[PDB]
Amino acid sequence: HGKRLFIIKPSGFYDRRFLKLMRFYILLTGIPVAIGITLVNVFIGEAELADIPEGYVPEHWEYFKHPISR
Amino acid sequence: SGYTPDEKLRLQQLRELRRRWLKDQELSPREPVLPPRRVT
Repeated sequence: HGKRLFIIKPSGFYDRRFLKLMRFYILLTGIPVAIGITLVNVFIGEAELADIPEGYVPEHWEYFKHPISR
Repeated sequence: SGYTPDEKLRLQQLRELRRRWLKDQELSPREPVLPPRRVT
């Protein structure tokens, strides 16, 4: 049936534009951060705890577990 | 009771304008001009 009418609604162009820009920018730095975290976890992730060797005093950053924290 | 003649006339003109305006709200066959572009 050919009875299509005009739906008067406010301009939603600017809302979609802002949402697209914010998503793009968050994603722009966000995706690389996630990929790098995944690669670090898989390949170099988690240093296991061990007793300190006699006569050896460790560095201040060797008392932490996660490589990014170190 | 009933409309005064001026009331009748104003109602007639207003209702004809309103019907014309409402009829102008309909969409032509090409009215939603969509711009195409892509990237069990």
